[PDB]
Amino acid sequence: DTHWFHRNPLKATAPVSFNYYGVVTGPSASKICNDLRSSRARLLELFTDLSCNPEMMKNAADSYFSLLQGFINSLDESTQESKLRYIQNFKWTDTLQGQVPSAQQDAVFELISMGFNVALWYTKYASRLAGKENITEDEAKEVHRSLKIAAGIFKHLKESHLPKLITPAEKGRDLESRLIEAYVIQCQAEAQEVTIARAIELKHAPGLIAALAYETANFYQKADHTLSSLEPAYSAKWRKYLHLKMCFYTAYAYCYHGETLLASDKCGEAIRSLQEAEKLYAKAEALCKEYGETKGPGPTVKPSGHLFFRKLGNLVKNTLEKCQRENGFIYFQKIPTEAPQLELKANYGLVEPIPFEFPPTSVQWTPETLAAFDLTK
Amino acid sequence: KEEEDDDMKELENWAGSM
Repeated sequence: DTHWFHRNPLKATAPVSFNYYGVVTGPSASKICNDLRSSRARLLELFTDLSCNPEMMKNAADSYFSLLQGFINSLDESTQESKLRYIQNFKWTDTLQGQVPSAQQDAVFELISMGFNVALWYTKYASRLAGKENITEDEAKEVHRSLKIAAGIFKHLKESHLPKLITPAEKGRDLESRLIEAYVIQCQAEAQEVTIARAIELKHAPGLIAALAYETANFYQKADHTLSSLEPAYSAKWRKYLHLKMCFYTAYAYCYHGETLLASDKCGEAIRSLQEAEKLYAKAEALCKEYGETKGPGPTVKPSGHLFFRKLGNLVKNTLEKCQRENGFIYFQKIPTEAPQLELKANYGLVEPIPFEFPPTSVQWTPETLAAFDLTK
Repeated sequence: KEEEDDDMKELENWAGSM
């Protein structure tokens, strides 16, 4: 009833003053600068605040993004852009890059970078809930929702905003297309993990569970692959997590697939399926150790005992023994040589990311207030 | 047989809530 989600560190940024000195001339332009500065500061604080919930994040985030949106969007022409886009330099670290910062003087860069941190916050809020031994039903649902929210933010950043950046991200950086895509995919896989647990707890047909498990594994595999063109040094830890989870959930698939075969009086085949489940599980059991010995971003962990990791282990043995027992007095069936092949159905959509858009430009931005800027120095 | 389909809904509703 608990999950373990590897998390990379949050991004950090230089505090930004929004002080333009002689540029800004007027009470109104000054006020909007203070409101930007303070809304940003409050938002940044929430990322590390333990009392923060999804409501506060959205509330603080909207407050900032709506003000920040005045540096990006035109007030009238949808084909134009704020004259203020380049007024302010923003500086950010990157998820795989440690403390090595990167900077752009582009307000669009800030919007994507901060939004990316908002998305990560949601994945970290989810993973914190997923680790509570006492996690309740509502908390699990929130884990699922939060990951879907995160998926949608990352994706929105990628599709409609990333292409505005005049300096593309360097390989391995958070604002790059390939990396950001892996986060979307991982979120889906992680969120689908929660779904599977409910289906299992709720006693759903084994065909459904097996298929959902298999699709979950596939997502993890795609994420693993998506990152695979990165330098191995700083991706190695993360890819180990994804690959471990991939192997781990394939075992889940073989396990529940065995039930389907056994229920069909194909018990010989069922036994063979469970044997493959043991293998996949052992591979996962090996990979989860390498992760613990592999250096890279985030705290060190040694995945074996998670209530999730051990349950599949008990399920596999009991499900395997059940099959062979049936085989010994009932079926008397041969154990096939080759592992069974997996269905690969189309998407079930249970994993659809919740669409995200930034809020509209704050109504504090008016042509008069905007007029109180630049003036040319 | 057909049970698998019936169940599929119960998840869609659980997930399609929030």
